[PDB]
Amino acid sequence: MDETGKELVLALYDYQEKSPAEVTMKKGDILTLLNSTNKDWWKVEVNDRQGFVPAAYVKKLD
Repeated sequence: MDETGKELVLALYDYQEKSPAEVTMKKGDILTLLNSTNKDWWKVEVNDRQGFVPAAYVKKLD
């Protein structure tokens, strides 16, 4: 429920969360970067859902 700035990213692929720590994203979704210090997992928020997603599935829009 935050502001969709904080460096935005594009969802390249359709991804399904595995655990409550991940969030589901679809190709064409604009995610907000919360933490991207990890090479494999980038913490993002979709609309309201904060979770981790594969950094390989997301790309800097900034």
